[PDB]
Amino acid sequence: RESANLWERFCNWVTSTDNRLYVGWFGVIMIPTLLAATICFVIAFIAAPPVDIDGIREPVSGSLLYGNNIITGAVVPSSNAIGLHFYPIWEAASLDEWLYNGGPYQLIIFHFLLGASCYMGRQWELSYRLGMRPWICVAYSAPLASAFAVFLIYPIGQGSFSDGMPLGISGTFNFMIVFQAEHNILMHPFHQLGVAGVFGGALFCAMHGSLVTSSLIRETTETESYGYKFGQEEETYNIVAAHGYFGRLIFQYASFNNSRSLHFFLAAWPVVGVWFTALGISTMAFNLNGFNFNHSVIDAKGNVINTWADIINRANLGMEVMHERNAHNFPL
Amino acid sequence: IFATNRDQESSGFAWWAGNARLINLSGKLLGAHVAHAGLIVFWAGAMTLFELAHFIPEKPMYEQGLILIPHIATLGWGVGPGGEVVDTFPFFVVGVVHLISSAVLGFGGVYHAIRGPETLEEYSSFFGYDWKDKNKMTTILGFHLIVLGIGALLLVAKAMFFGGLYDTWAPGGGDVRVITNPTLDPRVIFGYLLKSPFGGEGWIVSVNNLEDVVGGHIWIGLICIAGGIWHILTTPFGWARRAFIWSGEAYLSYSLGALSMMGFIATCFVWFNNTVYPSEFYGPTGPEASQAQAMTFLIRDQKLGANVGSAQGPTGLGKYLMRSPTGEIIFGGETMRFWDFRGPWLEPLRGPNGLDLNKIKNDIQPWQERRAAEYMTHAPLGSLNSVGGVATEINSVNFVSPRSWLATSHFVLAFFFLVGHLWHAGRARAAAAGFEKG
Amino acid sequence: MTIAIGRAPAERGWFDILDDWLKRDRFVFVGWSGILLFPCAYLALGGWLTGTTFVTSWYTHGLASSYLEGCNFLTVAVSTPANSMGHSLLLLWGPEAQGDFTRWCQLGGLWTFIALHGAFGLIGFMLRQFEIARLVGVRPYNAIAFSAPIAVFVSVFLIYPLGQSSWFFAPSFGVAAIFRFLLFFQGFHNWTLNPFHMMGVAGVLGGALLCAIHGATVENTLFQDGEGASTFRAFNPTQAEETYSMVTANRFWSQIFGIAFSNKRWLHFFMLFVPVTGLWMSAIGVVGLALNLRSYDFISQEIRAAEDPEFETFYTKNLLLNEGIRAWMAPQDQPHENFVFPEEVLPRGN
Amino acid sequence: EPVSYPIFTVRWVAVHTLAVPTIFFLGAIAAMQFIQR
Amino acid sequence: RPFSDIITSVRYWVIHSITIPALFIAGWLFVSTGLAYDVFGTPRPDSYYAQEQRSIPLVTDRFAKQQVETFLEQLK
Amino acid sequence: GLPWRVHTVLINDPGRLIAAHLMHTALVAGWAGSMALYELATFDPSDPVLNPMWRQGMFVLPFMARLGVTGSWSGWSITGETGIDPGFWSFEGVALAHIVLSGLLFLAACWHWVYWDLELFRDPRTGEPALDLPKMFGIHLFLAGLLCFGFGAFHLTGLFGPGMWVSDPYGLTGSVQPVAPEWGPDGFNPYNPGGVVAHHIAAGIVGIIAGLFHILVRPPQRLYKALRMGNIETVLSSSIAAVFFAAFVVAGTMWYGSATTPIELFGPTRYQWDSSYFQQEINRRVQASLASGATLEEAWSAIPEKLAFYDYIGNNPAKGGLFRTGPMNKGDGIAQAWKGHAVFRNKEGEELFVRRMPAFFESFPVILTDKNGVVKADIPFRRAESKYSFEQQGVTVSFYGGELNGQTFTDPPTVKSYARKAIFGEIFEFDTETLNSDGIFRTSPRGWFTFAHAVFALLFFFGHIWHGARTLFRDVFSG
Amino acid sequence: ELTPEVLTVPLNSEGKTITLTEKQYLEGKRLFQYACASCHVGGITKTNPSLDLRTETLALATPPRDNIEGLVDYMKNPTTYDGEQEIAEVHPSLRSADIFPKMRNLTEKDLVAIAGHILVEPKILGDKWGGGKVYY
Ligand SMILES: [Fe+2]
Ligand SMILES: [Mn+2]
Ligand SMILES: [Mn+2]
Ligand SMILES: [Mn+2]
Ligand SMILES: [Mn+2]
Repeated sequence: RESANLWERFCNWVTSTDNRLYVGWFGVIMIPTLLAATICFVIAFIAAPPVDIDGIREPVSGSLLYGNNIITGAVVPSSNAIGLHFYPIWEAASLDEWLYNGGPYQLIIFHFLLGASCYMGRQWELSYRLGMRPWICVAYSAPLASAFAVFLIYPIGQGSFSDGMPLGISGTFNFMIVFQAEHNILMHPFHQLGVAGVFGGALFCAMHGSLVTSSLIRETTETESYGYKFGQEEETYNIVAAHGYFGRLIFQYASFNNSRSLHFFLAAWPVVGVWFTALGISTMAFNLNGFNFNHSVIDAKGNVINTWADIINRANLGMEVMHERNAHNFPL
Repeated sequence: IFATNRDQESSGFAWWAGNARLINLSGKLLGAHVAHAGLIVFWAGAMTLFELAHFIPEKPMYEQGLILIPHIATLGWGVGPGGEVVDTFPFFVVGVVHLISSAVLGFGGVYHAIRGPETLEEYSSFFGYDWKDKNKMTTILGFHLIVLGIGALLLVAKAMFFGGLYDTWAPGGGDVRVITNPTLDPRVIFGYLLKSPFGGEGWIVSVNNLEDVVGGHIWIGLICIAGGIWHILTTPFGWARRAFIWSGEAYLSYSLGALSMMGFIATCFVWFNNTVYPSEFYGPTGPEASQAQAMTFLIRDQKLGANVGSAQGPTGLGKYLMRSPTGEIIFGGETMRFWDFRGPWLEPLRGPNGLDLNKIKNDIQPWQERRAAEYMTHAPLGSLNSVGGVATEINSVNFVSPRSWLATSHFVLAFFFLVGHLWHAGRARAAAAGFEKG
Repeated sequence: MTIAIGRAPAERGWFDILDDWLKRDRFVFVGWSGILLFPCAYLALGGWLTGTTFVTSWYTHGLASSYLEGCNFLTVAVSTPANSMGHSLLLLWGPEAQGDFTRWCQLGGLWTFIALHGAFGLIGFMLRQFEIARLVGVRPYNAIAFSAPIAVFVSVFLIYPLGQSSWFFAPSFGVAAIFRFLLFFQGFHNWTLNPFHMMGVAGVLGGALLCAIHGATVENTLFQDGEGASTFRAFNPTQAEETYSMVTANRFWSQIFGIAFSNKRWLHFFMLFVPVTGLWMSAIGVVGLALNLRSYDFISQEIRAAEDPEFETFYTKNLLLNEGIRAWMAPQDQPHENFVFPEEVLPRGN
Repeated sequence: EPVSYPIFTVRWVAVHTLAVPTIFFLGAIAAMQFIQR
Repeated sequence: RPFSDIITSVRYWVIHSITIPALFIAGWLFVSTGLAYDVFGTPRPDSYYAQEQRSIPLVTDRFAKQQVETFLEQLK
Repeated sequence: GLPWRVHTVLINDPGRLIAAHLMHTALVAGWAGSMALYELATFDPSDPVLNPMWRQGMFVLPFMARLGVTGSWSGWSITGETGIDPGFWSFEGVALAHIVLSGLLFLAACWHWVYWDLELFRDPRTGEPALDLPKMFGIHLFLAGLLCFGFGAFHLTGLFGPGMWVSDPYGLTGSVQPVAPEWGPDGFNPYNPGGVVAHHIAAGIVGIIAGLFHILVRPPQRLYKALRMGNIETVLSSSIAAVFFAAFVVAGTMWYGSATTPIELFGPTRYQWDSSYFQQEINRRVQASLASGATLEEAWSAIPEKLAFYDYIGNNPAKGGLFRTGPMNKGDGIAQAWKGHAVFRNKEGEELFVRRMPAFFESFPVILTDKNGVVKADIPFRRAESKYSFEQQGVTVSFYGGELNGQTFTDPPTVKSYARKAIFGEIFEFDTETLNSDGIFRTSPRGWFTFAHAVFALLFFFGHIWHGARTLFRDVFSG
Repeated sequence: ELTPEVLTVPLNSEGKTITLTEKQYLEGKRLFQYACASCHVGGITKTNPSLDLRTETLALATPPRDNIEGLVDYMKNPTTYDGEQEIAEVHPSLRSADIFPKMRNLTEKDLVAIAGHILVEPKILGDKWGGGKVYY
């Protein structure tokens, strides 16, 4: 048949390209999945009916045509009522109901992931397709995680995509704030390591790129321118000088094998730093919040003496007290 | 040929990869694998006892960060109408058993990394792996599906032909036992197929019928024993054969994700399910908890005299009821969502369209109030320290919920192991081509 | 028409020329730069540890800020002087010296101490990279990257306060007291709406991004050469040839992401450009908030929103939170004034 | 050339000015841990 | 790298084994006594407030600040 | 750085670079006079008492003002115004004056580029030769100096007199006087103009001595080898760090200090308001009249009307930034006279005061406490279960003084709205349209000027840290 | 600090007082967190906010619950705020110790300490104990 014969053998060879173409195979899912969502997103964002994000009836509208600019939100999350149910675009005779119940959201989400997930899958094929070594693949396993958290985990943790980050600048800004008053995150190791991770990565990226160039030386131239120168041879930068300066600045440096180890160190520091933060949330989703150091006392009486962590609360409170009104009763 | 050993240079891998070395040396790994095993056995015992010790009776399990005990309970021990610590003895039992049952391993574990054939051749035993003999690989696995297989059955038996498998229904608690159912139908299969997861319905992670679980396992204990038998018999086939690569690490990867998945399934099954995870033992399951908050206030308020059915919240929805979407009714708020809840107490108040403004209006016995009041105050949530609750708140308690610790760790685990899978399967796929380278 | 010198080579006759040699030796690099870095750095690293475990805030804020008082790493902190004292370098001499060093501590000298000293220490370290970089005969591009962080540091610790009265609204050099600063900002200056920081974020988060691609790319692109099987950490740092290999990298991306530029001599610059840049940008950002020039009002929508009560954007919601934070957070925060917001305090619903 | 039997080494200077103090607190702190009021 | 001789010296052990605890204990005394307290002026649980009026004093103061502080401490 | 671118060329040259420079000059005076004309075809002479540059613022104006220029045809001033016237050659002129000289420069930049161429240178040686620098930085300083000096004696000090903007606290009076111061013173305090004038006279001469010297006594090999001296880069970063420094300070004094940053010609300063300044001056103003005869019423018123305005939040650079424008206008609206503060009283009239708005906040509530912090009445948010409701009133929202003296309102709203407005300075009557006016505060020159200059000053750091690099490091730049 | 007035509270409604010992104070905190904090954390009342443990509120209850004896009585035989109906089936107490297990292990001494905690805390925390000021 058509599907049949060498045709298949041929088809198969092309994707493989181888270277031649551119692619390849995984894409065969990635590609289409990602196109649906990219397309659904664009349209919803440019123009779409306010969504009943909350469990109630006060439609938010983060799209462009209904009174927005880029910073002001995107595609608001499904309804607090659909909660966890699977609300495609079939259920209900009218699509107009879909837009309202904030249905476009679930489309994007489910597809993006499933795609960026394939993207991680394909991300490695061309490895096993050019002699390459895997790993890079796991490097992308760090952001994918962070995305399942913010789109599958957290909701599956709390009973509804309704909560758990919306598309668009502000929507994030919401998500983010709300969530901190709900878990004191800032006081949770897993985020902390995420900051060291990310804050550091940049720090490090600065250096590698920095020292390299300062060498380369060678021268050549013158014045014028340168670158251229370258282629392878010969290399363009040639280590030694680099090391001859770095070492001289901080102290005597050592690792398994310079470049070969001076690059692994780059490849992991941020990756593991971010990793925990993917968990960190997945953690706080199934609900296990950050630290809570609210009361130290003057036990000479019991009157309570404050502490920089008390204020953190005061603020989280007036953040909790409003937020949603829706719520109613008782508480949460 | 000659005498074994060699940690590095020769071996390659370097330390912190002082395990890959055992990938080749059957015996050596045996105990690596044996010891470790016991190591869990150990833990098991170590903990139950470390659990019991710190265990006050009739003072709520979940209220005592008790991860283990509850398990035993479910099975059909330490019961009395709705957890009444009838018999903390069974707990001390499983304790020692493992703690001893471990040295037993420990010895015969440490016994393969230091003599014994190494182993170688051784014889037978031894182984091989796999390279040499893709068949024993098969026959061993299969010779295991029996073990894994038999296990199941033990459950069903305990449950029925033995002293029950406690059910948080009846009706309540208880337990029962049961018977089974399971066986049953299938429908057991229908549960998957359808369923888804988502929403509711859703798944499983729903399954309520203690019967269904019991009679269902039957199928599995059978299901897989069949496989362990059939597997031995032959070498795979020709697609299975061509489709998969074959190596310790490869197999590793293969079975490394085998867990991450189930792993997840785990976290969920707990945090959501409820039957397999009572609550008289564990926590009150977030969904349920956000729901007893209604019972208490519709109850508290209707106890002041506001007609529930017509009451209208700020939104203009249903402040009490409502319703759812479808319607139903239921509840609401915000408990709008977990209207998939379902479970004891809240059940009676039900009917066809759910929650009878009639029952609710007057047919809700005074124990549901307390129970529903308890839960929300506990639930879960927391913070750490723990405390618991818221954040803011403060102081006281402590203390945090058991129902969440369980579900907090596993994701972390399930997840990582997925890193594992890939990481450990893109390498296996690079050796299988000569890469590293060149 | 003299395009040349005054009198022959050297410097201050006997010494310098000599002194240079001494100060520039070869065991754990000292240097002139260090002659003014070390005192500071240490002097300033210490200061923080001291308060951390030994000094209180009470009189300046009213929070316990040391281990001794009962805090813990996170909760511990070296609080800011009281607003009562505004902008004084609060030298151990102005508001009386000899009497109480103790009181210097009380009022809050340990701050400026850490601020001003670290300030110079940061000046110091930049030089300790210029001294060295020049000696070894290598490019100062490491110092440009460092100008970035300093900027980030001069805006938030020196400028800002000079704007909004008195250091005090300057972070307190506290693990947890920084978070208050964070939130404080969110709710008060509405940082998010700030295109400027918004940028910064892009940089830092993106600098971390690049750091994990490259790194992963490298290790994954590597060669067999220098083989010995597993644990491939054998590249002769002696010199010669690429360890990884561009072409392969390039072909990969090209067939994957659709942009795989060559010229490591650009990949390592792009890696510098990002973070350095981003911090300068976001740095301007705060220099702005230093004069309360901020966001917190698109203006085009708070107007369109006072007519349409059925108007709702993730923008207005965040604007609500911002206000809840101010109302509740306040009076614990800054005793600078009397604040007693009766229970009609901006809650609503729960 | 440090390590090999001098003692007038600046390296020694720093190396300790961080050391002594720390130990001094590292204990100081373990001492506070015992406080009730 | 370098540093592994002295730490493995044995005589080193001698000199420090006598010096370190010596320090560890001095501080532990500087803390228990009160100097820690009286020098860094931080309040011992006993001294917060005065059981007859709160005003987390500033402071416021100052000065005149100090003079003000003094009175504050005194009255306490 | 590496790569780247360158331128250177210029350086040194020299020639051509000078073209590059001759041109960039022209662009500023082009702009320089040019701005003025914008400002000029929009400037509101109507009422200096309430619709000042401023408010318104101026910008540009302020300066023209302070240094001695205050008026044009229509024939108005300040211143015165018445018328014044014276112137004769003011505003109008200063502006044009720049358009001409900005053109000569251009043209000059022209034939100085076609001839290098022758121467330067030587022888020884032869051778161348880049030039010779040490002679330059010796001869230039000579002029600069002579110039600094001049300005001091012959201008500020008087005799060719158009001095500078002086004014006694709280504004009100004030003007250009010899212125013166011167110187021485001994007063170095930044406010006492005195300094302004002595500084320049001294610096000036100090300038001449230093310059002539620097141009008559060459640079040591060591100091000459030291700063790569002789290769422009170094000259640049050297001066950039100096603008970098000049800048920073300027930003500072425009935000706090004065006499080169005067109340009238440029915003009140947040600091005057933070300190509840003025109002204590108002209190003494009335209190004396109030009691001492016356018554019551017245015182117040016484116281112014001018002070009453220097309160009010719309004018505090805060706011814012961006916002823006205007301011200082689209926000507030146009300053239409004063309504006199009012004294909100209880059902008995316990004077009751209104808790001012911090200039840090935006969404601030009305508290209204007894003359000692006791909360005598504070407008609710959750009316249910809410006490201290305004029922007792504050109904004594009764005003005293200008355009509303003797005239109370018991109506709960007017009483209440009035508080909401009282919540931040003396309450004024505003013109909303005619500029549309959004209703939201907007900073001022004092606020902007001090926003740019600090940012600019901070970006030039990366300027120093970088160019100076090329200086000390040229050989490797290729590397 | 744990001064006399702080530990001395009304024993009964007749005006008799009792000065709790420091060990009764500590035992009270322990016991209160054990059997009451799940719902009365910080002096509030969860399942029903208006009925807090603030001393004034207790004083206007029927019968007076602003004394040791009265609270003791409450833990044994709880009533609605007007004292017109006993409510042990909803409120933990010695009478309802079969459904409220944590009450099974409380001794008369225990009940006295718990009662002492309720009356003392507000003298230490001030409003924070009532409707949670620092907490709300
Ligand atoms: Fe690199
Ligand atoms: Mn929500
Ligand atoms: Mn919520
Ligand atoms: Mn919720
Ligand atoms: Mn929520």
